[PDB]
Amino acid sequence: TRPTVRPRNDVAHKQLSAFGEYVAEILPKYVQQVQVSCFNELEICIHPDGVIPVLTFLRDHSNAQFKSLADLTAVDIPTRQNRFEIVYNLLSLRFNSRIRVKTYTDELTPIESSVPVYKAANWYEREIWDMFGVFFANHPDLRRILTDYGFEGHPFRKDFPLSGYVELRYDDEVKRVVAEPVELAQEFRKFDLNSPWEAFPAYRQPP
Amino acid sequence: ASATRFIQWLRNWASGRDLQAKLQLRYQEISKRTQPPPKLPVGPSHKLSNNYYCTRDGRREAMPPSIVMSSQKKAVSPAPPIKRWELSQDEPYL
Amino acid sequence: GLLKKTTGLVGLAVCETPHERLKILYTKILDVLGHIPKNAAYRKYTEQITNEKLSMVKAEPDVKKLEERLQGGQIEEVILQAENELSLARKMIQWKPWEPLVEEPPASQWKWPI
Amino acid sequence: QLITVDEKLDITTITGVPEEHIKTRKARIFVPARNNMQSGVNNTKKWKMEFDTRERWENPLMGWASTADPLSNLVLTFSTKEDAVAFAEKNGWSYDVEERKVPKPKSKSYGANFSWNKRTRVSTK
Amino acid sequence: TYKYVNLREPSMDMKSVTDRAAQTLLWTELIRGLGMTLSYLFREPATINYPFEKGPLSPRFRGEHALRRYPSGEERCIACKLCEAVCPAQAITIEAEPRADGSRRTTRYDIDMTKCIYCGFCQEACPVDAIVEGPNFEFSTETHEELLYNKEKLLNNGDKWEAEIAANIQADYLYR
Amino acid sequence: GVRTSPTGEKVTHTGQVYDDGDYRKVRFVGRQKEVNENFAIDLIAEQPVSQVGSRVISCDGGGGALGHPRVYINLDKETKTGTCGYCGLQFRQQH
Amino acid sequence: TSVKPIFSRDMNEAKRRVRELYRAWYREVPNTVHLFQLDISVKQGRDKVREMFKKNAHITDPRVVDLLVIKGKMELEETIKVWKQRTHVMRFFHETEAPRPKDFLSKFYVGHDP
Amino acid sequence: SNLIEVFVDGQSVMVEPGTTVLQACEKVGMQIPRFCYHERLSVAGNCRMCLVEIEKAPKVVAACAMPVMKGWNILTNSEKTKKAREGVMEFLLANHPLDCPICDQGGECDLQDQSMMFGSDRSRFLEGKRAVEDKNIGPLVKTIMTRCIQCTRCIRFASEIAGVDDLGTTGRGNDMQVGTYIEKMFMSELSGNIIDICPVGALTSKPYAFTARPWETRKTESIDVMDAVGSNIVVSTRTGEVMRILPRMHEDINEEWISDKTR
Amino acid sequence: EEMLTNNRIWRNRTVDIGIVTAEDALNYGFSGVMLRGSGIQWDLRKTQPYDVYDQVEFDVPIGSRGDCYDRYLCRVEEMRQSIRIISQCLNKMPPGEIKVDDAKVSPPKRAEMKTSMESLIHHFKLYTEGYQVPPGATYTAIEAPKGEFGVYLV
Ligand SMILES: CCCCCCCCCCCCCCCCCC(=O)OC[C@H](COP(=O)(O)OCCN)OC(=O)CCCCCCCCCCCCCCCCC
Ligand code: SF4
Ligand code: SF4
Ligand code: SF4
Ligand code: SF4
Ligand code: FES
Ligand SMILES: [K+]
Ligand SMILES: [Zn+2]
Repeated sequence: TRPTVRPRNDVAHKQLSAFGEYVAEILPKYVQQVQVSCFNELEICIHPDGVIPVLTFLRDHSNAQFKSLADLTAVDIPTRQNRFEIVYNLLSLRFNSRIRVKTYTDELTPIESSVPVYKAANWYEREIWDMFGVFFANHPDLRRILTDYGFEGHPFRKDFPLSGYVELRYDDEVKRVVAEPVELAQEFRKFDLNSPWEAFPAYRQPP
Repeated sequence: ASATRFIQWLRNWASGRDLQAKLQLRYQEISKRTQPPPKLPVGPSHKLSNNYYCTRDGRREAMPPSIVMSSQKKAVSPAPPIKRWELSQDEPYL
Repeated sequence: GLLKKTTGLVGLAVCETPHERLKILYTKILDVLGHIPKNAAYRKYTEQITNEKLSMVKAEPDVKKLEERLQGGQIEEVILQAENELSLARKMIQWKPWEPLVEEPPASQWKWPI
Repeated sequence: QLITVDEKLDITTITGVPEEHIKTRKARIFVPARNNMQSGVNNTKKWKMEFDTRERWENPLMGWASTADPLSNLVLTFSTKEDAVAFAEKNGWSYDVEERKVPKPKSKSYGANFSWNKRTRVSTK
Repeated sequence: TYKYVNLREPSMDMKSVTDRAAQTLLWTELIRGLGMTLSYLFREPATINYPFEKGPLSPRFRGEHALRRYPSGEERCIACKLCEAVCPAQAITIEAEPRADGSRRTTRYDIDMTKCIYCGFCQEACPVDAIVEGPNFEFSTETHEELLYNKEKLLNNGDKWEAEIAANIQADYLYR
Repeated sequence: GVRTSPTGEKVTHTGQVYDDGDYRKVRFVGRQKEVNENFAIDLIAEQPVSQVGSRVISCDGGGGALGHPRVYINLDKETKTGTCGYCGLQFRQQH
Repeated sequence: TSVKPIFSRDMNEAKRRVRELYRAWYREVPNTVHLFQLDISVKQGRDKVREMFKKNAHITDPRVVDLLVIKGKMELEETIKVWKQRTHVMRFFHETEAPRPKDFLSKFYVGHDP
Repeated sequence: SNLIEVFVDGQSVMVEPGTTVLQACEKVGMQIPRFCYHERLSVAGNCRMCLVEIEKAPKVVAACAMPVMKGWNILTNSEKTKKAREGVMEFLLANHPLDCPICDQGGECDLQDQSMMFGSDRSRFLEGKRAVEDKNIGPLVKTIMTRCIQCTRCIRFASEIAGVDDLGTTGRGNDMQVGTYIEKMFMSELSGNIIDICPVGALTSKPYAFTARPWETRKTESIDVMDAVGSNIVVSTRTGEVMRILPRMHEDINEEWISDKTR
Repeated sequence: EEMLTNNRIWRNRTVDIGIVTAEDALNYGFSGVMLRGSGIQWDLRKTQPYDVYDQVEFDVPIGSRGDCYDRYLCRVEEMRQSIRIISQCLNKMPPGEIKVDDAKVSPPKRAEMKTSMESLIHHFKLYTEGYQVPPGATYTAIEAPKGEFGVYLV
């Protein structure tokens, strides 16, 4: 119990590992990977076809009972051919436990909408469509939610520039707000911060 | 604090509380705005020996996730069922 | 025992006959589980936990002492969970998740850091 | 039920980028050179994609560096050269790829410093 | 542990039922609410007489920025650019070169006070206490341009406010 | 010290001054050019050199932890003074 | 090259959805001008709609066409329900952008942009 | 044919005879810390930052200088290894001056970075530090020799690469000093390179002095035109202005050096 | 509470207004008082506690009708419990340092930064490059005043 180091909890690590393979045994058709982090969080990585079967099972199964969708989001990794990682964070009140379910898609492949499983997923999928451009099939009402009306692009993609492409001002001649190509009085100053010395040997990739 | 006796009684009666004991305006009970200097303590790593950083390096103890299954007996739940909450004994019903 | 005036949860009505309702629901779940392949992990695990719950229902005629054994909250919460399990079992008949993995991911799909 | 689409991947019309910043840009795909001020090699592991530098000018009020190039700070990271090229192709950017530079393997020998008859004998330590 | 906020059955005896009828017909609980606002009418108000009286502040208050000097009059800032690096808003802009006596000193030090989030990171990062956030908060302007501070403005602020800044630093530096 | 250009505009301690013909000086018409008057290069020169009896002296700017990081200054060269790289104070080794 | 479709199995089905969208936009322009009190004519509005479809005429991937149609319907719904304001409808006409000549010499005189 | 099998943290690797422990670690993508070792200079083995444990060997070996032996298992991350690095870093920093805010190396300093990754996070040195007089070696390289860590890279480069036997060490012990002894200028056509190979801010570019910090520069990889060699260079710019020129490694052209006209 | 709790006008405006069932609240992703007003017994300070919430005693208020009035009573009672927690924090405040004694994460004290070489290096690097974090992803949540507040941090 060194004072500055976060203590381990092996009991939680063991319990989550056992449940991880329990889920893999029951849904082998869709489960591609199961892992538990060193701070005791369980992740199920699945084929995208399994979004509805897997999420239904975790919600309704008597030994799972993940009734609450805490969060639904996406991550963009341009180096992958399926660049978008879709992440579901679920909470089980009955068993006081959390689980993460992850799948993937590319710019042109639809993902089945999870609104039938969780009504909470409605706006989360609109946000993912808005910020990443991932289409969700059978969504009752898919449209932008955060961006401006008529906004072009998906800002949270890694290749969308920080300041975008257009900016707004009031123009007296046309007596309205107009959109024009972005110019910055002071360009954002890119910093190269990474140290050229490796920090964490435990995570070194093979050469 | 400068309210006359009659006014103190009037607002005490109207509110139904003894308001003079817990006034919402602050007077002389607050801390002085000048204070003596502090002398803060140091942490557990302030030692001259037996203190090698490698033995107290939380960041370097982090490990990649444990792969339970990859595509490269009794039923279980994620954890034991949550224990039912108890009613408060301080004040069970408001 | 004296009847519950409320379950405490908005919209969850008290059940007047919880033992009978639970026996019906678990029996239905076992029936539906019979059309799933015998070696499918879902059937084996759900049969095991369903039979445990059903055994506890038969062996305990008191609701409050039954709620303690079931460890699922109010008895009306256990009934709702039994109904949710039945609905899932019917769906898993049409999904057949016990079949082999439909497709492997690309090479570096789950590699982090990149 | 799946479908067959044999054409090349071209998402240039559903990314919302202005046409000027698709067809007039030049992406450079490279592995960053080691900073010669330091010996660490940890920043020469991954492939980078950057775009061609454009005009910066002085702001009249303050003298700050102004730009009209939305891509001036855009840098993407890729595991392999093939990943970077594939990303550039589908987004419609012309690109140059520079082959990775790996330090030559050297023959080091402390003993050579004290050679009997060779020029590698060092005059100081 | 938990408690119920609203789970109580009213008594159905004749006195209780008649107490509730009086409350309904004679508006007793509404009259009680009138008593509370009446008691406030006769309390001393909490208002202070700004600008003749001021709200209290502490030595840690983060206000207008200033560039400081050593007692000799030399500038403290040696153009390390730690403040510029840490600034969450990128509100700081710095240029530097050797001074005519070889000193390491800035030729530009701008803070865009309309970018700045007044977070105090710059004064935490400074190794020599050159850049600080002073105690002034009454510097609203009539134009946007007046809030783009260059080095001359920031040095004047330091010269203007140093007497208070030094006393504030004295009060709090043992907590840093 | 703060000089003035042949146009009358004051020259800052960084040597800045709009030249004769730079339109940008219109921003000062009806207003003023902010210029700090206490030039730190002149102020630090006013300080006297401190005579010390050791080859190496240390400086922290004064004020303890209110000064600058403590540095050590070598005073072996007699042709010049050691200067603090942080605060600019000067030191010399007596005989 | 076996990929999951969005809506259209092939370009023939996609071009049907494109024509349906074009009709919906074409009928809508008269209402948009009237409702938003725009100072342009229905002819200019429909010419602009035509110009927007034309820029994408070179696509051959049905999935890309489907996404363009999905966005087109989203854009149309924003307009019909007056979620857009007049400023949004008029952003298609870029009335405040000065001409940017597109010949080598003109660019050469103004700067370094190719 | 004559390759021998060695292990880096239990991972087998086949290496030519004469390969050092440091070079063996490179093959598995592990970079041993170093200060005195430069792969293009003669081996020195004096900083001791490369000390690494060999399994079953009671003594840590200098990885930069020690040839590998068949079957050796190099424990690049053992407590014995980590404690050796911490001890050496502590000695390196004992007399080093608190100059980071005023030192041009700040932000791209091997001493800073390796102290972060391999050293302790605090000091237990309660004495006064050494202070050294600076030495004028010309208009291109400024010397702040109190920052020198006596790695001798500059001496070896000047002798071996530049072919100038002007730099050396005088005195001995803690008072050992790198320099020219007499008043001399190191004005070789390759002199500026010693700025790059000096790991600390002891040797810095006079023209570049104080103008920028590493993290704020943009690196444009380009080519030199000051002659016909075509040396690969990095043009460092900031806010629309060229700040300095750095070499870019090209084994078949300029290796990792540039001429002083290029620089 | 004198102004509102028993006020018949206030009750008319809030009683039986905006009823959400416990089942709907869960499926819609509600949290905090939006769950507890409908009778769900859930509070992350009790069930998934953090920094020292397991060492303090307090009661979670629970509603019975899942309407605005019950959610208003829950928020009023949560203020009283906050005062109860604050009292225990005032009495049980321990001595010691206030940031982790590990200068590769938390900056050194200013006096150390100005005396010790290691401290100055670490101060310099923490305020420029910043500390590196080992690769990984976490979803962390707290019982924020408005409900479950979390971050998915990669
Ligand atoms: C000899 C035999 C004699 C025979 C005759 C005997 C007659 C006397 C006995 C009969 C009862 C007398 C009192 C009747 C007064 C009127 C009562 C009334 O209407 O108020 C009840 C009303 C009910 O509303 P609620 O409480 O929400 O629930 C009702 C459920 N349907 O609730 C309300 O109206 C609430 C009103 C809300 C708005 C109030 C805002 C102002 C409150 C402060 C006013 C204070 C009174 C000031 C009067 C000043 C007059 C100058
Ligand atoms: S207070 Fe914060 S935002 Fe403002 S200049 Fe300082 S670091 Fe930047
Ligand atoms: S104000 Fe302080 S932190 Fe900023 S550049 Fe000057 S010395 Fe460095
Ligand atoms: S050489 Fe490195 S550690 Fe030494 S003062 Fe300069 S930046 Fe700091
Ligand atoms: S001056 Fe630099 S390169 Fe030369 S010995 Fe000292 S630290 Fe090494
Ligand atoms: S790198 Fe081996 S001793 Fe210096
Ligand atoms: K150097
Ligand atoms: Zn000094």
